[PDB]
Amino acid sequence: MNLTELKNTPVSELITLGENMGLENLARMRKQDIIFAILKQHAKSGEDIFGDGVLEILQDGFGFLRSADSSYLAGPDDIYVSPSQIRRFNLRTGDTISGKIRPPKEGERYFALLKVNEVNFDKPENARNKILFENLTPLHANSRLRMERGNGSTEDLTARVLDLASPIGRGQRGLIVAPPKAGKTMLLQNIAQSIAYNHPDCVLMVLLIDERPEEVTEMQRLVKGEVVASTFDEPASRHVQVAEMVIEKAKRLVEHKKDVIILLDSITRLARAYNTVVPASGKVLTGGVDANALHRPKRFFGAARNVEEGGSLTIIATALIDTGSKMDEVIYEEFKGTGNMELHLSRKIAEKRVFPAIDYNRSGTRKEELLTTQEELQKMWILRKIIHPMGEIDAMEFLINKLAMTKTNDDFFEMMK
Amino acid sequence: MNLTELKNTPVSELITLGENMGLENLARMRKQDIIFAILKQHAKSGEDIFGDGVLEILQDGFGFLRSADSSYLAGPDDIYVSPSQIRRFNLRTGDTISGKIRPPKEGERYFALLKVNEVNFDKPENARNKILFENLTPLHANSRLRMERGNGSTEDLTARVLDLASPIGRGQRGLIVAPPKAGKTMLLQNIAQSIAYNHPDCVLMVLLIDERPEEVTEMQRLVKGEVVASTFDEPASRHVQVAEMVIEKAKRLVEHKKDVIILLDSITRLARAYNTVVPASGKVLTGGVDANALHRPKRFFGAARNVEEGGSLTIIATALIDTGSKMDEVIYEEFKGTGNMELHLSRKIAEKRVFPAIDYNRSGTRKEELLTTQEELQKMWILRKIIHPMGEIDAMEFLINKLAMTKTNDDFFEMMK
Ligand SMILES: Nc1ncnc2c1ncn2[C@@H]1O[C@H](COP(=O)(O)OP(=O)(O)O)[C@@H](O)[C@H]1O
Ligand SMILES: Nc1ncnc2c1ncn2[C@@H]1O[C@H](COP(=O)(O)OP(=O)(O)O)[C@@H](O)[C@H]1O
Ligand code: BEF
Ligand code: BEF
Ligand SMILES: [Mg+2]
Ligand SMILES: [Mg+2]
Repeated sequence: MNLTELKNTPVSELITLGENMGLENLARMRKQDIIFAILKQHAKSGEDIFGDGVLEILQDGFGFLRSADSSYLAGPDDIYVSPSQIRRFNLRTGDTISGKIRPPKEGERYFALLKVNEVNFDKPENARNKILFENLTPLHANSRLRMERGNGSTEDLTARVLDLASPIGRGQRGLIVAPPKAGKTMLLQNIAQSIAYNHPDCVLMVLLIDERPEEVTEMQRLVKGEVVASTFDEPASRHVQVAEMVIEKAKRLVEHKKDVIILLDSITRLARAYNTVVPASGKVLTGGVDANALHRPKRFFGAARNVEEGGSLTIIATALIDTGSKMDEVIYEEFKGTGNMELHLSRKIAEKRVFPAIDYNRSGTRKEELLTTQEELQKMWILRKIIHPMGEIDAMEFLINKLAMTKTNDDFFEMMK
Repeated sequence: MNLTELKNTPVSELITLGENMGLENLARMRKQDIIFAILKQHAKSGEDIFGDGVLEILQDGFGFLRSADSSYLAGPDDIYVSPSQIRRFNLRTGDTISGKIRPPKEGERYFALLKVNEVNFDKPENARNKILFENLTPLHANSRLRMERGNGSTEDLTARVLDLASPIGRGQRGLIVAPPKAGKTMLLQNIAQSIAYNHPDCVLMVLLIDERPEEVTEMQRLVKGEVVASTFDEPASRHVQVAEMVIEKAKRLVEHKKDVIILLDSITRLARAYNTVVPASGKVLTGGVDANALHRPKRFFGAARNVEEGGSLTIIATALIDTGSKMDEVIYEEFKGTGNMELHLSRKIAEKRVFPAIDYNRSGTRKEELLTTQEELQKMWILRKIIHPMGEIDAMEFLINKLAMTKTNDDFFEMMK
């Protein structure tokens, strides 16, 4: 008796099971209400019920166990967590809790937690003694997260160009700067697919705030990982809540020496949401940005770091420029002094239908020698010195024509000499 | 005895009928008052009266049935809908209701609804069980909505250029960016005529907010569809109300697997109206735009989506640029990074009296391979690569001179090779 197991079951089988259990007509009923009635009827027989979810401690002291399939939205099937157990096990926002639950009695509206069985997918004896995320020693990117497929596919050209322009390692904090209508969607899809193919052990999390739902359901059915999104039909409060829950879960996972990867596509939208939810202080800067509005996105971005004791946190955010709004322009670069990695995309190259439209000149990675060998770094330096004199479109055409001849970049580097 | 039937009748015949029924002199009376008196006299004999309209639920709990011929304006002949029936049939704003009505008794001012016969042009048993619009899975444009006439007319050149620049499919969410005095009116007229000619099965709705009455009555007598407009003589409150009613009706139609097409021509004017009706919060951004003013137009724009279960919602809004106001430059923009189709028009080409004055270079459609075949996409790519080096005016002249030689674009593509 698990909550996620009943959530994954279809509607027809749940209706059939409820009709066999002998309850009210479930055809004219919601799936969540059907599951609730089935759990009630199964607990009336004396059997136990189990559930799971991410903890969201409220300001009063209690909390609930949000579900991932609903993008951490307030649902009727949330498991109530008393503050006594929180104080007894030192629980915090983001801790994954899995234990026995019971249906609400007369006068209650949510399931109660009796005994916790597993904390953060581990024993509670290992979670009671742990080092906080704020005390971990940061470090630079040491492990190399190669994005090249290696299967010789035609779509691998984007990953090869990305590796030649800006290699990505564990704990990297980069930025994907690109004007609208440049190809950010396809680039993010390719990055997510390459991450899921090359490094399936890492925890991939794609955050899409204030996006077109069709794109949400497309990304959810395309990438092999977790997708937490919030369409534009929701207020900025839900955006802030989702961002906080995601970053808290990422911190709790990193605290257990896990490799978390966050592919953010709405850093600008997140900053707009934070500027909308912040109370007015009577002081407005140039472009309509509050003085204390960028602090929360600043911390959300700076949360990414590489841990020496174990694990890492990678955050790749895509910033929006040339959107016609001065607020986004002020945000983007305020954040430019940030992202230890900038991958610029050119609109002029995208208009020529030359995919990918990557600005190789302005791209780059700091401390790239820690992720590449000596000969590889020398070859990349020679390639950059050869590409720099040529124009952007000409350099892109040259790179595409030279990478189409071979499958691996090593052969291209060997033929360049 | 139908309301719309009496509304379509002329004034002279209604006056004659009222004089034959033996009532007060109807020559010095309004047509609506004449219809009201005729309905009263016909109901005094014991016969039944029927009406219809779009439901507009008020904040208190009751509602009225607005009429389409009055642009959903508050009229004396609105049918009152009690909240009891709303609670009994789960009615919402936008549901088309058609049932028996009765004249108001002593102390009443509006017609009452006794029994509902048809809901959303369908049986109530099919409307009681339905999936909300917020739960439908979005998708990209799959079905091709070809705009080419095919009759070899001289006006078909605009549709041919539009198809070669940006093909339109079901569920598309585009933008027509053009400075003033460019030819937006003729272009919108041609688009509406091509939609009514090629795809007469789709529900066409043209929304004109804050425009001149002459243009309104011109569009109403030119296109073959529904025209809901609101001239500048009305406050922004009526603009917001009309936009809400139109989008709610569109959502209710899409919920019944219908293909709705909305040709918006005032996205900038709608954003200005929303910025005017929003209460001041003491925080003004660059250009005079409120922080929470663009949220409602953002949702109105993002409502457009393609449904996998059935139906679609297409919204083609025309944004205004270079109007001398910085608010529109932020308002029209901020919207640039939202849609997935931009059809730019050049003022320099319009000054040369070269119609249509379309910027073929900056135009385009994302995921265009889902609406065109392989050979068609290759021919469009070759045409774009040939047109790109030439200047805007030169490319437009070349395209016009090459399309004037033949009737179909297939012959042009075959002759280009
Ligand atoms: N690698 C690519 N190959 C082919 N087309 C692409 C590629 N990247 C982008 N595009 C085109 O650009 C359009 C928009 O790209 P997108 O990633 O949505 O840009 P952004 O996210 O910056 O708005 C897509 O619909 C696609 O047709
Ligand atoms: N396809 C066309 N053919 C001929 N003239 C046109 C065409 N499109 C626009 N025009 C001219 O431009 C004028 C204004 O066009 P309009 O569509 O009103 O531009 P906008 O809507 O951008 O203000 C029209 O009065 C018309 O004379
Ligand atoms: F319009 Be893109 F997604 F920035
Ligand atoms: F003056 Be146009 F209608 F933008
Ligand atoms: Mg995008
Ligand atoms: Mg116009």
